[PDB]
Amino acid sequence: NEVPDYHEDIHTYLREMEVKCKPKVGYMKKQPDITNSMRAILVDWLVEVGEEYKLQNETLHLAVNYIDRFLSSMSVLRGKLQLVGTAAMLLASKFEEIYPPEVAEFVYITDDTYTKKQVLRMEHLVLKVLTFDLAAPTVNQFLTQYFLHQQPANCKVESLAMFLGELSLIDADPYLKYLPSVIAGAAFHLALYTVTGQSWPESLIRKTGYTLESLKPCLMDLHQTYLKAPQHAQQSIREKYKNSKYHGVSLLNPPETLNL
Amino acid sequence: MENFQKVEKIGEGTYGVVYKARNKLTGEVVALKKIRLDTETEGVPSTAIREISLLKELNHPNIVKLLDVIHTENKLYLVFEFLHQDLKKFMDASALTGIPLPLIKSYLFQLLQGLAFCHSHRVLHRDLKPQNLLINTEGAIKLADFGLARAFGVPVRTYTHEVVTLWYRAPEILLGCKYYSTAVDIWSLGCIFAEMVTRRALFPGDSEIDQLFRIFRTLGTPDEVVWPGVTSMPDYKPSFPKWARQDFSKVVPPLDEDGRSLLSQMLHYDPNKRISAKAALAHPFFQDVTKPVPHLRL
Ligand SMILES: O=C1N=c2ccc3ncsc3c2=C1CNc1ccc(S(=O)(=O)Nc2ccccn2)cc1
Repeated sequence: NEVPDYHEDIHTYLREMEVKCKPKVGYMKKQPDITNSMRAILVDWLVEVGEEYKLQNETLHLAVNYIDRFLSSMSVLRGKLQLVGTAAMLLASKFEEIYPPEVAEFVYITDDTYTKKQVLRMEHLVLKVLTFDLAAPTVNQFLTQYFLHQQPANCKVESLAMFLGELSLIDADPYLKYLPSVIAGAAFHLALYTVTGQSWPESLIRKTGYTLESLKPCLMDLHQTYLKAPQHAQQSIREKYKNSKYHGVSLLNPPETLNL
Repeated sequence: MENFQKVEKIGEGTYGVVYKARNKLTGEVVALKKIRLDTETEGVPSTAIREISLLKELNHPNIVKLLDVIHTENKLYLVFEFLHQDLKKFMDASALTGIPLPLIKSYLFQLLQGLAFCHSHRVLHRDLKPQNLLINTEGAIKLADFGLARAFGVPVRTYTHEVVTLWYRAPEILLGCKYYSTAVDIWSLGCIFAEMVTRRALFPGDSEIDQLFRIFRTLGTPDEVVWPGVTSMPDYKPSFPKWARQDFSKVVPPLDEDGRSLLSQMLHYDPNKRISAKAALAHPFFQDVTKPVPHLRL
């Protein structure tokens, strides 16, 4: 880390791992009792939990992976979707945070609709279903790798790309069909364009093999998501990124066209 | 869990007790990591979640293998490949006679390979120390105990309350740096490397400050020139004594040039210029490396 040596290896590896630790593109369809919308409401709620407990954005991206992964093979009734979500968050925390919140805290933030006993059992069930493979590559990770390729670093472009990638977590509707390395590529260029009129850098095209053209589809989707962002049913993420910690980038007016 | 027969306790633990067990059906000897679980009322531990998860991704001849994970009601057992003893015990037996340089080289070599594998798979060990390194009678040494291990897909924030061992802790962590880096692991091997050579612990500090001062006293007190940013770091102080760097031929006399060379690059102050596992493996110090067998007492 913080040394150019393994950066290339690590990238190549996360690329392999994202294919393996990826969910079922169309699992929501085969899920009898839950819908994208219920999910979007769930992820948004997790976003708030993250803020409330000052958790990392990685901890949020992971939990989302755990959830999608779980739902890709387990039928869940809406009445339990939150218990699943809570445990997933609990796990992501134990894995990524320096010191996760106590179980009691996760039972609390759910308005005691669930027992501490339930949380702990759902945790085991998730661990069993996920077969302990929790170290999943996130969009947040790929941005990190791409950020080294800036010239120089623009802490506003980053906060924006983070904002866009964090927005994708919400709508499974169009996003489950893109690999994190792709969503990240989209989020990066789109941010780079808005803030500095610059595009997907040649260094990255070579490092990722992705051409601006190849990111076009996801890009179109993300740009479109960026545009309607203010009128979305879920707003927790936008409220999060107008803060001065992220340079209120959620307030930057998106381009109207991308000229692609 | 019924097909296993416990033989003896081979290691205490705050994370869990380790037993040498035997598979009653296959004959395979294994090491069982038993986890409290029933207690804590906080579900599955983090060290367990991280050790299992990260280790399942690391398949290398120099990293102890995780064979299985048996989780149930109140008991969670980690099944690991077993090895005769750790390096701490070995260094002790070797006190009088000492470890031959060809074996020290062999061991360093393999360690750097196992570690290089961890790092290129975005895993930081963070707790490299003699008792966490295992060896067998055929000349193999392996990284073990990935409890404090961390995946660094994104930089790993440093604990406020120090967890890692003290004697092998890198100076960055002592000076209060924000993130860890693969560098902290190389520093540890660097310390282990000297210890094998001198038969003595390189920086045996009593406290965090005593630890920092022993490092300076030997490698000289760092400055802005040697390590840009030092003076600015959180726990750095201007009142720190200004010691001078000592000649490595007085720190580790039994080592040749390539030896003193590698060791100095492994104990390089600024963690951006400290040699990487990957790079060390290509150091001339290893041009004649072999795989000697050690002489181990039961
Ligand atoms: O063989 C092992 N496989 C392991 C996998 C994971 C792990 N995590 C922590 S320790 C450990 C593993 C071991 C331990 N092996 C080992 C074998 C013998 C010795 S020793 O003979 O040097 N010391 C002993 C022996 C008996 C009682 C106390 N200490 C030390 C470690």
